[PDB]
Amino acid sequence: MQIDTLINQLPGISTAPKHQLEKIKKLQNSIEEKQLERKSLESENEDLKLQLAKRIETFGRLSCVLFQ
Amino acid sequence: AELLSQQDFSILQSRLLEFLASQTASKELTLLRQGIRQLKEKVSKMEPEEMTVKEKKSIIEILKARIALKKAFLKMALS
Repeated sequence: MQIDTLINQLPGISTAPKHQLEKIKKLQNSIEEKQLERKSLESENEDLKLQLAKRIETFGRLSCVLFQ
Repeated sequence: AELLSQQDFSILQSRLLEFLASQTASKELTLLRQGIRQLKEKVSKMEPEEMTVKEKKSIIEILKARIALKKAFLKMALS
């Protein structure tokens, strides 16, 4: 009985992989372009981070010296 | 009724005067003796609690220099 009910649980699927394969290709292209966007915005990010880091460093040494 | 302020000093001196003017036994003197008793117990409860009053002034001033520099630097970054 368990095997029977599991056979009913079984959803019918096309043995042909064309639909799946096409889905696959869409996802790969999609993650590719999203990865490019991430890369551009990530280089700009790290540049920004360097800038703010310099301003930080000025602050820290200046503050320490002046108050102490 | 305990605090070691100037006012209770002036209380003492007024008690002394009133005794002098009152002058075998004395009801004004016994009031005076209660008063000096109170001040004695107030000084016995007293604790030395001493750091230099001159140093106290100096640290008030250099601390105030600290604070002024703090606000200067803070308002400097906010600008």
